[PDB]
Amino acid sequence: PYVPVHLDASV
Amino acid sequence: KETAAAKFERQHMDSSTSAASSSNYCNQMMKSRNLTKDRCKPVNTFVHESLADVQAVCSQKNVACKNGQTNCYQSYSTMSITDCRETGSSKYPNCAYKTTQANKHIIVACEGN
Repeated sequence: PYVPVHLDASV
Repeated sequence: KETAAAKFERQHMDSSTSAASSSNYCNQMMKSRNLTKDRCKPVNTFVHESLADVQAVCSQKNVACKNGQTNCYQSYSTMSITDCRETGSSKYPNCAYKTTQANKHIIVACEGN
């Protein structure tokens, strides 16, 4: 349904 | 064309290892996932967790995305990740990367599936 499409950032 | 969901997996998922093995991890993985083809992709992050744990983050803490959109989610827990960054000498097609292993919270933008 809802899936990751972008890695905006880490910590 | 690959969908945004598939490109997300290609560029960032590495469930095969628990953490970066050696300082040669970025060099190998950037080439392997085809990120050094036309150009040297400057920065990239690999997440060492199951795909299921990464997809679950879309139902975790809602936060603003850096672009101001509101479909970003922050993982509740820290995750094993490896940061790959292009060194200053590195030149296409000789792509050189620094590898940094760390345990951090990831923030992902989520979309329909």
